[PDB]
Amino acid sequence: QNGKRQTEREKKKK
Amino acid sequence: RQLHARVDKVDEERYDIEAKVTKNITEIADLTQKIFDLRGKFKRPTLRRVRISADAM
Repeated sequence: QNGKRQTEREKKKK
Repeated sequence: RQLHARVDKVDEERYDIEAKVTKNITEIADLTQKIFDLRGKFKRPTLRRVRISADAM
């Protein structure tokens, strides 16, 4: 039992 | 590799000083046009040669 301000920025980045 | 990092930097900060002088020059254009206008209202209408021969007819 147990707000969608990245254009010139990415340009400068490239 | 360290030169890729350094060129990342130098290109970044050169575009920094480039846009610095660039919008410095944008505002230089702008403020200079303002100064042209003001100084001119002071002078530019009065900056012309007239009575060339009106003093002779």
